[PDB]
This record gives sequence, structure tokens and C-alpha cells, in this order.
Amino acid sequence: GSGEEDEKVLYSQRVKLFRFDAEVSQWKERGLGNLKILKNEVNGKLRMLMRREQVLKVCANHWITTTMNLKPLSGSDRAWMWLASDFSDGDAKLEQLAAKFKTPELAEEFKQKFEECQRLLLDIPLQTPK
Repeated sequence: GSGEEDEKVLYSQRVKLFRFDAEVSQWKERGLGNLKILKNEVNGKLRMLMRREQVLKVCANHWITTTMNLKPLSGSDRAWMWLASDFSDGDAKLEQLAAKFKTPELAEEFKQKFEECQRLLLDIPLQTPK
């Protein structure tokens, strides 16, 4: 009720999704897809989910909040992981899952903006015209 739904799609981007392998202790790709952003009309929670493009299937529904923190992968500077409990149909575990963009360009722009939005989006209204 205005929380687990109520989200609309504003932006989509081709990204790689990663899972943290407990057994590998390491981030390994979940696949390749498009990061779909669903944003609540309330602008309370926004999500980034990514569906595997050619795989037609969302694997991770991650909410972008300051309640969570982004951390760069080892060796990556601008590809980051977040801890989220994903269960788009990903099955509810909390994992640190990662996503990386092709370049630190895509990765860096998003990283900065991501954190800023975490602190900021909360207080600052961002409503898309209709």
C-alpha cells in the first residue's frame, strides 16, 4: 500500500548484476541486464531492479536508500555493491550484490549521484511531470 508498489519507471540502464558468492567469497555476475528504476510516487523508496535483458527476468530489486550503503568492489573503484535483500523473485536473502557499469564514467556518475540521492532525495521532492 503505497510502498511495495506505487512505483513508477523513470530510467533504465544496461548494467551487469552481480552476486556475492559466499563460497567464492566473491562477487560474480548474476547476469547482464537493464537496470530499471522504479520510484514510488511518495518518493519514499526507490528501487533499482535489474532484469536480465535477453533473459526477460528481473533478478534484483534493490531499494536505494541511506539505510544501506554502497561499497566499491575490490579492485573496482567505481563499481559498487550494496547490501540489499533482494527478492524480486530473487529470493529473500540479504546479500551484497553488485552492479557495474561498463566504465567508471557510468559507474562514477551513478556512484556519486547514488549516495547524494540517498541523503538528499529524502528531503528534496523529485516528482516527475505527468
